[PDB]
Amino acid sequence: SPECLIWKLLITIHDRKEFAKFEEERARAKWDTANNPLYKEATSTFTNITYRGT
Repeated sequence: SPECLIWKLLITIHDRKEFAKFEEERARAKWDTANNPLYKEATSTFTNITYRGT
């Protein structure tokens, strides 16, 4: 039951306050466009062209 093992990690991470602190930090650093979803969308597009049907 690999799912059970993963769940355990979530508990440990959730317990770590540092994890929550990082979450808010990411949102704060969302001022740039590179960290904006649009940036990721553009990357995925290139992946397709740089590697289509092949």
